[PDB]
Amino acid sequence: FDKGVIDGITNGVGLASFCIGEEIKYVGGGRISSYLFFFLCYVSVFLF
Amino acid sequence: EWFPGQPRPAHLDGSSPGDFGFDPLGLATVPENFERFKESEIYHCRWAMLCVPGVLVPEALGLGNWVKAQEWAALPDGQATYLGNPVPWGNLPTILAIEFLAIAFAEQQRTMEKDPEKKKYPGGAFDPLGFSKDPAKFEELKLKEIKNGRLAMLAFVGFCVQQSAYPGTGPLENLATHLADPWHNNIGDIV
Amino acid sequence: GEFITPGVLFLYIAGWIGWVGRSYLIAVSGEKKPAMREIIIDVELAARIIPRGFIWPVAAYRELINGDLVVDDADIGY
Amino acid sequence: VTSKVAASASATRILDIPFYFSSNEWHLLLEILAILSMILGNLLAITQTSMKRMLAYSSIGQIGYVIIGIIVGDSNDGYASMITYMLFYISMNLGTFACIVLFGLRTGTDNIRDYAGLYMKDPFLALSLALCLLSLGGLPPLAGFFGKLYLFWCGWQAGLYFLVSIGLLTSVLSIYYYLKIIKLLMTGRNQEITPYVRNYRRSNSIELSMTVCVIASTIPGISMNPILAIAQDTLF
Amino acid sequence: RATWLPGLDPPAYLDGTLPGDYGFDPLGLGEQPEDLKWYVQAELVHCRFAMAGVAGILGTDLIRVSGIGNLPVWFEAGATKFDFANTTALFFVQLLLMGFVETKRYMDFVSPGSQAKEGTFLGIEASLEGLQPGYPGGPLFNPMGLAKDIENANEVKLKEIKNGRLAMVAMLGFIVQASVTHAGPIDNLLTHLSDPFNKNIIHAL
Amino acid sequence: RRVCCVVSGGVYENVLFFPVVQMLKDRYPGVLVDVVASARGKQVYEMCKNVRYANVYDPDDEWPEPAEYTHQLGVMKNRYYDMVLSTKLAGTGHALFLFMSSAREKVGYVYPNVNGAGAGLFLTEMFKPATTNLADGGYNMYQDMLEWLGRPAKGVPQQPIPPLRVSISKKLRAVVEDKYNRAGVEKGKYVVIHGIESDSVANMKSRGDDDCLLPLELWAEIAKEISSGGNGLRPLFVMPHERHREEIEEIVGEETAYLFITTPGQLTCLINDSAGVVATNTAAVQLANARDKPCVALFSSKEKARLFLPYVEERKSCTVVASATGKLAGIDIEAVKKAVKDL
Ligand code: CLA
Ligand SMILES: CC(/C=C/C=C(C)/C=C/[C@@]12O[C@]1(C)C[C@@H](O)CC2(C)C)=C\C=C\C=C(C)\C=C\C=C(C)\C=C\[C@@]12O[C@]1(C)C[C@@H](O)CC2(C)C
Ligand SMILES: CC1=C(/C=C/C(C)=C/C=C/C(C)=C\C=C\C=C(C)\C=C\C=C(C)\C=C\C2=C(C)CCCC2(C)C)C(C)(C)CCC1
Repeated sequence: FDKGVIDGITNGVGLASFCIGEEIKYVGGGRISSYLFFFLCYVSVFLF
Repeated sequence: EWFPGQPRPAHLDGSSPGDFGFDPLGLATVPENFERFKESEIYHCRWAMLCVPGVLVPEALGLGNWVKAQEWAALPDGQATYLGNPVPWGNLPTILAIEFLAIAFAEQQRTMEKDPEKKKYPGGAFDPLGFSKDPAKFEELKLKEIKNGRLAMLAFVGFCVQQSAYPGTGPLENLATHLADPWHNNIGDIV
Repeated sequence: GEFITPGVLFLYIAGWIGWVGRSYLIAVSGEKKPAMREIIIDVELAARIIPRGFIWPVAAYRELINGDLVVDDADIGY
Repeated sequence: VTSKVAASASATRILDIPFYFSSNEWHLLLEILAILSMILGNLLAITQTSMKRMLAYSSIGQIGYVIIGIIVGDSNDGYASMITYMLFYISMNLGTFACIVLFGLRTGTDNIRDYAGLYMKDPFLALSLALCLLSLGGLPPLAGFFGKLYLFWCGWQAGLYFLVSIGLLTSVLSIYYYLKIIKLLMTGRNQEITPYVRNYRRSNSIELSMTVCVIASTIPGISMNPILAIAQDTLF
Repeated sequence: RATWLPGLDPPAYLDGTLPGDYGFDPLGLGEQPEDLKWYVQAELVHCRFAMAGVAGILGTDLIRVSGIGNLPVWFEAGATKFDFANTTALFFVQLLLMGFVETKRYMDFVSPGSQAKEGTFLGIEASLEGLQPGYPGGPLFNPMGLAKDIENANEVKLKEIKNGRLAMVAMLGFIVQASVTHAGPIDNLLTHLSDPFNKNIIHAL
Repeated sequence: RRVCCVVSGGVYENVLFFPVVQMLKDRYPGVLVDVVASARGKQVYEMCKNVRYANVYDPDDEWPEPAEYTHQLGVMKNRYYDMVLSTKLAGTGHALFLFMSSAREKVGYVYPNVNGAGAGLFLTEMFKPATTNLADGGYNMYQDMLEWLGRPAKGVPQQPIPPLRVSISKKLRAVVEDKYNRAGVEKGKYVVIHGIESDSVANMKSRGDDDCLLPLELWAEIAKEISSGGNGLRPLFVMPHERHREEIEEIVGEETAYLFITTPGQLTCLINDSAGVVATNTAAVQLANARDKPCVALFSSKEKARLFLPYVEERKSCTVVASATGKLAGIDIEAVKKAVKDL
């Protein structure tokens, strides 16, 4: 309950970033049509 | 299938448009019962798809809802209003007589033909363009009709039940009501 | 608590009497002469069955689903 | 450098002069950008392996955050801080770009994994790159620290709280890849360094630019008094 | 074999492959396979709801009394309200998704694997089965896929069984404990710990 | 370009990984290829000419504490690999461990249906079933995905690189081999016997039931006619890869002159200094067949097509005897000795 709990937490706070970065880094990825699509979605939703 | 995980009732082996394994009451055991049900189904679909926008779009204009548009007949001197305009023949016995002879005759013209396939898909003068050219597309064309028609019937049920729950309401009026506070205006408040 | 609550209290008990008695008759049914084991009740066998009526609603409802609570057309004799 | 400078010069004028009334409806809007700009521009920056792309993420994707971080919170008591931070950022960015151009030309690679051992072959370039990188990190004696500081101290002094905390947190987060490349500089495991830094004939213009741009990433952070006294006379 | 009743022999059908096979079913409630096969899941679903359920009852009242946070008693939670939550709609909402997840599980036991061959994309792979009816771990239901499906299933499920069996009892405690004490569960513990020989169910009556 | 291999298992299922490493160093020339394996497996990489330096992280436990986890990721990531090709049949949890290593091309094996079939989206070229039975077929997917998949590179670049070609450093070849040899009888004219008992000899990770050991009575019956005749006249090397100081006292292959040695997976040199070898299906088979080293393999039956593909190694030198009963501990030991007496 020291290595398995609080060490687990103090690593998962620095480990979840290592996963989230590469996870959100592998959406889109080129294909300029996708760039423009994701650029239009935000413009459209921001109109609210 | 409608219910992933149940075996198909043996008498529903595709072989039809809009057939997803749903016959829990075994109503379609008899093939003769089976075929006539298809007729009533497509008709109940066919009429419903016409009626829903005719219930809604007038409410989307200054015109009254699908309930108010029948009310002048209640009073003895009723005269109609189409697009607000007092059509001369709007008195109840007038339209009723016009309604009866026309509806019966054309609907009797239905009752006097037995293909029986044309009793579901007449086409021809009812297909002035001939979308039936591509049998593949036409077969899918039935699907769209069936699923949309089934969709219409439920919307019709929602319209009518919302009226019994909320007398003197409109479906768009009901819609906006929920749209104010969806979390305090729901079907939760009826029971 | 005037009718419904006492009423459910009865229906629980009534089955317990009903369900236990059914188990015993079935239990002694497969013997040389079930006549003797009913006028001279087997007390021990009726003791290992007397609590099975604590869970009669659960047990019976499974019998009904499994279709062993009833028979179909074999009635007299066997 | 210049795209960001010109865009941030046009934005404040195009949003402050003809948009008196809509403040409460764009102050929020820009905020929604900033809170995202200093997050999505850092996470990805961690996973990078190319130098130019990592610089794109960190030095632009993020650092275009705390500049904005006062445009929302501005009663004309903050614009001085934007001017000062821009003056710091130009230098602390051109230094590392000069170092990167020089090393890339001298070797012929861009990916991070080739900067190993560079401290031993040529220590001056490694030092003048580490200085600018740490400054970008925002450590006390350097200039980026005082930049971010005077950007927060005027911006916490204007009420808004859920933007300074995120800024400090993402700065702490940004420390990571800076220290990563720094660690990759200092090393001596001869059997690890690729045969890129191994053949480096160490050694005008680029040297001059790099050396006069890197000391401006350490001195003004401590000599910001006249810069501050100058930047306060802005009314636009 | 270490049954529940040392002297008594275990019944013949509780062979022991099921985790937590402590030869205990006195009333003859599992002497038919199809019966017994459908009973195991009940204990699995009950225990899991009864594991979280006690913690929600327990932890919430623990944090409130100490003072870190504030929440009403689980007894008093049913009437709670913050905003945009008609208890009407929530019941319907919860009935919907739970109805959705419960059924598709029911279809799995009714028809194994007849749950992950369909049209709807991107998820039609995980909800196949965990390969063990009561353990539908997939690469969505076990996002930290950390099971080998055979070995620990004897030695780890036996933890989850004896964990649950305890937890189902514990919840039954609070219901009766709140029914008599009119108070919180820890309050019951705090009261009894004060004067144990005077704070007992004999005195509570 | 840098490459990292994450091969799993012990010795016998890791010694067969040399073809993949050679195919890597052949397709992409001048590539630094590192490897991470288990403690018992890393011992094999002390005889090779491709890998840069090995490591040890994964016996692939369940818990392993979340600081030895991060630091492992913290040493894979901070050297910037390019294609981290893997084994151990990643599902959906172990796939993340490859994914967080921010390389370019993640290729590995996956579970068919069991253990959360999964295989994730964040991968590339996931393939065939799990338990990895056959030998020299082995990673058979890998010797096809790395073959001409891309470009004007010649037609499939030397399909399955020459079989195991392990090298021996002359330092280890001389000093330790000599010291252990001459401890007891030694002429470079002896015969190695490997399968004795069961602690951690090689265990092959795949044979399952047979080849783990013989009851040491068949070994005595074989050995009594091994040195019989001036053919070797040296060989009594029961070669126990065990705690055999717990076994040497019971060598009913009478302890008169039956010598014995303790060894790590270094025994390749000891094979190379023998005059042959006779053993069951174990690492000794592949090691002897790698060099000329005429071997005699005795496994259960018909598993040859799984564990021994090069039936003719050099001259059909390495010969195999099966067991009609199927169980290894019953064989025509008479015909076995007949075959052995020639070498
Ligand atoms: C195990 C005992 C048992 C059970 C399960 C039933 C079950 C049934 N009887 Mg019944 N019956 C029994 C004993 C039992 N009987 C005895 C002993 C008598 C003689 C008095 C009757 C006389 C009787 C009549 C006259 C009628 C039924 C009817 C019925 C049916 C409807 C229920 C009802 O009306 O209850 C009737 C309940 C009574 C008449 C009360 C007397 C039953 C006693 C109190 C229970 C005896 C239990 C046993 C002695 C305990 C054994 C314990 C064991 C461990 C030793 C149902 C199938 C009715 C029917 O046909 O409906 C379809 C009906 O008309 N029964
Ligand atoms: C599921 C369960 C409890 C789940 C609890 C939940 C969800 C709690 C939810 C909440 O608290 C939170 C989370 C937050 C609150 O704000 C809201 C509520 C709602 C208050 C208990 C099961 C409790 C179930 C229990 C205790 C079952 C006991 C069964 C026994 C003893 C049977 C024994 C036998 O059947 C055998 C074994 C063999 C036979 O032969 C012999 C006999 C004896 C017949
Ligand atoms: C709700 C309510 C009510 C009503 C009621 C009713 C109306 C009912 C009906 C009912 C019915 C209509 C019923 C039917 C039935 C049928 C049947 C058919 C049954 C059967 C049964 C059985 C079969 C059983 C058996 C058994 C058991 C299980 C136990 C005991 C033993 C024996 C074996 C006997 C009132 C108003 C009063 C009041 C309020 C409440």
